[PDB]
Amino acid sequence: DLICAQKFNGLTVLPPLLTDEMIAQYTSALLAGTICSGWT
Amino acid sequence: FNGLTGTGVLTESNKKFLPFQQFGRDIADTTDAVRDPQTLEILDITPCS
Ligand SMILES: *[C@@H]1O[C@H](CO)[C@@H](O)[C@H](O)[C@H]1NC(C)=O
Repeated sequence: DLICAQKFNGLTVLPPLLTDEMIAQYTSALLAGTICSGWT
Repeated sequence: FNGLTGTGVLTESNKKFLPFQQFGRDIADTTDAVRDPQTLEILDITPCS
């Protein structure tokens, strides 16, 4: 359906390769590694 | 439409044109809506995907 005026003049927006639900999983993995191991 | 040429999908609008207004424009000066010269209904123009 209708989106915007920028989208209709050749100006498109590409989605990021990493979604937020996986950036958050990377962050959670970093936090868990810090808690369980430390700097090791 | 009345000499105004273009390409797109003519849906039906909820726009309320005043009697002296025939076509409408957006910030890019592209006609976003036109008034049918005969049935006098407001059609929403959106270029094809
Ligand atoms: C011309 O006549 C009527 C009244 O103006 C209009 O609504 C109708 O669409 C027109 N007829 C056509 C284009 O056949």
